[PDB]
Amino acid sequence: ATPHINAEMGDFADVVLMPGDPLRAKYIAETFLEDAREVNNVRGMLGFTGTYKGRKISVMGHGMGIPSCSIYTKELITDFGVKKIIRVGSCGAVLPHVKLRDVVIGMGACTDSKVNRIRFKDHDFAAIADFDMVRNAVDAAKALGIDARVGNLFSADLFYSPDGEMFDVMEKYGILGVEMEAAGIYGVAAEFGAKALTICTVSAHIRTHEQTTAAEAQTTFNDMIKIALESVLLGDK
Amino acid sequence: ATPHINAEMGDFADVVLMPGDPLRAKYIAETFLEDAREVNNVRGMLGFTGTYKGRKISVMGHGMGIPSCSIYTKELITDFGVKKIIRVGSCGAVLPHVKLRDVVIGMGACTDSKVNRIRFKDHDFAAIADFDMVRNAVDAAKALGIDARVGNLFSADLFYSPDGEMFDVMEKYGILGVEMEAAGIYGVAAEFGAKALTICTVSAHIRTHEQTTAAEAQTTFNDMIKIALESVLLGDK
Amino acid sequence: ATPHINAEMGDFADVVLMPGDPLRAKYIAETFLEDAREVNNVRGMLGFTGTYKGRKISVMGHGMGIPSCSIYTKELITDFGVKKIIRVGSCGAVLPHVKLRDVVIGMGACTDSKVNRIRFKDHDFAAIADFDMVRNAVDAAKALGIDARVGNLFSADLFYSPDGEMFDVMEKYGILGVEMEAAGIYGVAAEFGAKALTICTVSAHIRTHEQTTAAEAQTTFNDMIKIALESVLLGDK
Amino acid sequence: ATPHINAEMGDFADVVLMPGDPLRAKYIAETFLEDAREVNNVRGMLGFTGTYKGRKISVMGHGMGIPSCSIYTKELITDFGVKKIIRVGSCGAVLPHVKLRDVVIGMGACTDSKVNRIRFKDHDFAAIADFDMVRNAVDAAKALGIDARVGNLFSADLFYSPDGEMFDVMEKYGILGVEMEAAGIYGVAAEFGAKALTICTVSAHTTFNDMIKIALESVLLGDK
Amino acid sequence: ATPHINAEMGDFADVVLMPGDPLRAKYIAETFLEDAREVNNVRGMLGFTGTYKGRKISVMGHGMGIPSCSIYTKELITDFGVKKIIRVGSCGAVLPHVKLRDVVIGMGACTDSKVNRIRFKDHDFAAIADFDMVRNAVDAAKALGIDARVGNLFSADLFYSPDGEMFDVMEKYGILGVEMEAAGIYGVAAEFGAKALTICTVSAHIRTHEQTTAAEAQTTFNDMIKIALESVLLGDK
Amino acid sequence: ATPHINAEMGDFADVVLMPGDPLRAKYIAETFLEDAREVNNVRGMLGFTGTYKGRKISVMGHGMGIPSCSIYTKELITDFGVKKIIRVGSCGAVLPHVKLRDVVIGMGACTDSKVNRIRFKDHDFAAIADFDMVRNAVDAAKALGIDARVGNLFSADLFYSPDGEMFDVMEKYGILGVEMEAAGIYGVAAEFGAKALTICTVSAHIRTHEQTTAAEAQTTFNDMIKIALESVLLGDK
Ligand SMILES: Nc1ncnc2c([C@@H]3O[C@H](CO)[C@@H](O)[C@H]3O)n[nH]c12
Ligand SMILES: Nc1ncnc2c([C@@H]3O[C@H](CO)[C@@H](O)[C@H]3O)n[nH]c12
Ligand SMILES: Nc1ncnc2c([C@@H]3O[C@H](CO)[C@@H](O)[C@H]3O)n[nH]c12
Ligand SMILES: Nc1ncnc2c([C@@H]3O[C@H](CO)[C@@H](O)[C@H]3O)n[nH]c12
Repeated sequence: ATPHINAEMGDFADVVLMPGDPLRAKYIAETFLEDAREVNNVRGMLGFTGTYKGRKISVMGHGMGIPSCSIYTKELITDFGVKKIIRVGSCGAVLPHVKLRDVVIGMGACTDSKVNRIRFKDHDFAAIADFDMVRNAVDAAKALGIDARVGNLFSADLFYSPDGEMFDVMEKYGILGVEMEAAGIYGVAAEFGAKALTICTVSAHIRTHEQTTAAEAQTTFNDMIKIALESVLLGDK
Repeated sequence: ATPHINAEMGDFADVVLMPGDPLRAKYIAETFLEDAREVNNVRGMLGFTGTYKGRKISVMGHGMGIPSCSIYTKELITDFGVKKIIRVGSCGAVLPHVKLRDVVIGMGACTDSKVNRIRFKDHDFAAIADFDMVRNAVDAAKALGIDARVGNLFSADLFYSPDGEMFDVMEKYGILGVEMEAAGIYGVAAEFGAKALTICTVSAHIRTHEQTTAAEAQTTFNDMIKIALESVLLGDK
Repeated sequence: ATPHINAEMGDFADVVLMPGDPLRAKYIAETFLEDAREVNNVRGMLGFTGTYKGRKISVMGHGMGIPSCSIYTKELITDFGVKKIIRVGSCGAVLPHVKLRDVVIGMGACTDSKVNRIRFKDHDFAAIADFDMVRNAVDAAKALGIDARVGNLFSADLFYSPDGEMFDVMEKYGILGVEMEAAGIYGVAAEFGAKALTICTVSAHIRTHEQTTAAEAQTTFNDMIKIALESVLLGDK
Repeated sequence: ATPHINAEMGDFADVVLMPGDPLRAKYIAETFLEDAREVNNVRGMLGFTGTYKGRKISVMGHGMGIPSCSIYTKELITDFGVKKIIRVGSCGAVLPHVKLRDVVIGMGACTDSKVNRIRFKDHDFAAIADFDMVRNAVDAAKALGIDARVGNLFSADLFYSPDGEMFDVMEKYGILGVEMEAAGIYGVAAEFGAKALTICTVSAHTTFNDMIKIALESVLLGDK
Repeated sequence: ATPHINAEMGDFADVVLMPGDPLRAKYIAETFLEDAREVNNVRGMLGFTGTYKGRKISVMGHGMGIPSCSIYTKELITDFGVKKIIRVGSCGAVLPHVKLRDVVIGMGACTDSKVNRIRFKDHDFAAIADFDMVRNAVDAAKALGIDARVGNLFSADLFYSPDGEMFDVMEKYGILGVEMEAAGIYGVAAEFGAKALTICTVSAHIRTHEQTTAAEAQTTFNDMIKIALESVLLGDK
Repeated sequence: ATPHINAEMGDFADVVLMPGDPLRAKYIAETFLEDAREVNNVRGMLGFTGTYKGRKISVMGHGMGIPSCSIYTKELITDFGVKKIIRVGSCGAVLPHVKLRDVVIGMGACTDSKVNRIRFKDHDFAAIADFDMVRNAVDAAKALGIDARVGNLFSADLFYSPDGEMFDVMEKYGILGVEMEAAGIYGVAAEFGAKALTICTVSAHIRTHEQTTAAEAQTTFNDMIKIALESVLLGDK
């Protein structure tokens, strides 16, 4: 019923978890949700709806990059009644003791994209998460006994940057993770009046060159998923 | 001492409340702090240190504008061991449900200043507060029975803007209050590795034209001060 | 292998056709390639290698947006020996005489992305195709009796743009189609020293609602694939 | 009254000298003016009015940075009938043959602020002083046996630069001094149809009293 | 007549060759055109019209820099019925394997000018040549036994640049030649609805600081003019 | 000789007057200079040297636009010992009260060119004249009973600008005349350590104003040149 999602109103829950990888979305649905049913396959960007401890929850890929996730998050918000989006992604670390598989929560997201300047008359829009969603994730992580650091992400347009110097700048300003979506989703949420949060798992260290495998990112970043799901239940009250 | 502060290490607490108005700092010191003493008067930018419920706390003006407060925040952090800065300011509102004297908490701060682009290689730095400090303010406000919205501020360089239409864009994107400092303080905090939070009292409504007096701003915005002070105690645990 | 491609040197031909939709990649492999073998499925971004009239050819999706396709095209070039990339996508028209099903070839690509400014010290980089590839496509098109316009595409970051006025500007400057990838692929081609071409078919007329049948669309899609495939054989000499 | 100035029309002369430091405004008032009276104290930004050689003159601090002085200069111009603003400040010098107690007059003011780009559709606005005021200041200095240097200032947003990249660039293109207000004041003057001048004493690489005399005497030359 | 051209409709052919130096336009007229007559001398910017192999052809200087050539090209288009402009110039090489005397055809033109951003709402306009004119020039060069390079020029505002590093950037993204006009002409052609092409001969290597001799300069210049003229004939078919 | 001036050290005086039109330089030489002779004709950019009231003076065209005049002024300063450049041109007025044939002295020059941002690390360089030169010109005019207007010029890159509304902004900020060179000449003067001034006579009113223009002055084109020449004699004292 939308140009990139073959589904109808009601097919999605009012909260959607979104990794960039549709195969991770499939894994999450098969592993964490009961009675999961596929609700989208357009362009292979798989989305599912099921229950978690009785709560109706959806999970769907958003693809890589600001332009990709801006399409899907917009369509979910304006045409599927989605009120909350929780991005559950991977990121690269620049800080010395942020390590592989650490969970980080993006209360804010820097970017080298032009999308928000386009929205905001070429000034600086502070791309931020919903505060209550941030707090729910923090509280859920505490209850699960999982460490999670809250701060700034950097949403990059170029995974392969010609400007390695920017990584030193990011590190100097305390950037917790480099990914490619948070700032765009946060812009969409502000534009169309919904609520968003990005939680990432560290899948690479940009300095040490340590990194997980594609298979590991697809199916073993479960801490962030437990946090995301439990945080929804806290949100419901 | 530093070029704009004639004091020595120890004269300031590790937390400093900062309004733009040094006369407001003085009122706060005389009204909320016991055994208050003047620790700065360079350029008339009054700063005081005293105790609040046994806790050593400072309050000092930072002047109007990003370049003004950038100077004071830098100097406090590098030379006076300051770890937390709570800006306690005034702001104008654009949103139709935001009222005069409402308290707003700036989890993020947008800006039309160039200073963060200067820091961040001409990219978008998301100028954000420290998460724990935001939560401390929210919890303290709740305990006090004082309402407070958490969200984005906009830090303007021009109080008298030629671009009146930018207010519609701010309103569209949910900006809670227009002030002149938060994004600057947040960038300095990130640069020099400290923590910061801006809490503001709505002193004018840009749509309804309602406005408090200069006298009222100087001495009567006490809800935000109570919140800030109690938030520090929560932060100490 | 790379983080985004689970294959090794040799799995890909030195020419790769890329639609945005990985399911179209599978379609192309099944319909126009002989002895097609799937060589990638990381993140569900299907890629296949086979032969067309004896010539080894690969086809793989690139996802939506400049950041997505920039990852895949970079990795193909630096790690898989890929010499030529031909994007085969869809676009929206703004010109009155450009009709649904028309084939456009992007000799250049305008953009509102910041990726090329990041590469090019904030100056104007003209994102352009390889001339021989453009010529090969024009000649292949002629031999199949298919008309094609050659000129500028516009690669947009925001499918749902808040700036409707920009479409008038694109029309005024002769933009043939609006898509979301070409300028990004062309920047990668220049950065890493390879050759690229984007060919699109018009699937929408922006400022209407007009569409064709799923049949007219498939036939037209097929026409583009044939132009792309025949253009490669011409390039081989 | 305005949100930042507790006074009424007539409380200010039509010319206002403005140092950054309000305590320096007080000093100027007490030292050079007859019958000096405090006319503003909102936010502690002290302003005074009195007479210099029979001529009504006001002096008021403008605070540090473009945003601060933009508020005060605008309000003076639009709400208190002020026609001329003379900033009297300090600056740091980058040029070798520009000396450690020299008086420089900013005929132009560079900046890394975005405020004039906001005013001028993201093009380059040459932030300039009023020419007659520059002339009056040069002649006033000359009559006092001071050769003031006239040229470009640089108005910085960041007193504490993250990288200091601009210092060599300022030296290369002949900037006479570095301060934090001129480009802002000149933008306000252009936007609201008034006249402005910034005069600075090179504080780093009296003197102070000399600069003030120059400013005041330049007003009297302007009156003729 | 127009403010910088004292001539009337008909005085120019529908195609105009344009060197920067008006004295070179005079040489071209005298050397290559039959029955050449001078049709402009305003500001000393000599223009001539005559025939080449029976075909009416004009040649006129455009002066140095984007602002200068933008004036002349605009006026020819809106008031003299000119359809095609061929800039014929010299350029400096940055690439090690681009040699003195090489012929470069600018299918695209990069620039550090702001003129196209002014036209294109501060986004990236890809300043491109007309495709048929590019192909006509390649084919004409081939028939003359010359292999021209086709790619990007860079059009600089500053002949004497203070930013030496930009040349490294140009070299990195494969710029074929540096001159001062192409991007401006391409911008005018798109704005006013005409066709343009820039052909240059490399007369300098920016790194080696080598410089073509006068004898080879005259030779390769003549080759460039032959290519331009014969390309017009090819285009007429 | 320099790449654009076929002359030797000594052929030029240490002060050079520059109109845009080389034929105008010719006119100035013949009308005002004694024993004038041609010192350059490269690209038809005529330069002459002679005496005015015993004072050795030169006059040479600079062509149209910032990039053209930037080339000539640089070379004169670095290779011909030129100390002062006085541009003598025409300009268009945007203020209704400015008169036809009024003389405008550009103490400053705004621009939409990027050349000074390239020099000044993307910040705002105030392109200004030499103060003594400005005063000399003011005094010279006054002596001849002409009240010259002293303030900002605007140096445009596009004589045919697509942004008519920018002229409203110029009027609002008090711009006295629109031309195409001053800001560039001032940038070169500061870059290479020389002194410059632009003097213009108003030759048109730009755009239609409700008001009605003041009137028209009795001042002549020759009057402007005299002011320029006389201003040099004052400078000599
Ligand atoms: N070191 C890194 N840099 C940038 N992005 C990523 C990611 C995420 O994975 C994708 C790119 O691999 C994209 O969606 C991004 O958000 N993981 N590790 C990353
Ligand atoms: N409506 C409004 N707009 C902008 N700033 C302010 C303020 C704050 O007060 C000062 C200007 O009045 C400055 O510090 C700014 O942050 N109060 N009301 C405001
Ligand atoms: N009218 C339009 N605008 C933008 N993109 C597209 C496309 C292509 O389809 C995808 C988005 O639907 C993306 O890859 C884009 O290049 N088809 N029609 C389009
Ligand atoms: N070397 C220097 N750099 C920046 N600002 C200043 C000043 C002025 O002093 C204040 C900062 O101390 C501010 O008003 C600025 O304009 N004096 N010397 C300076």
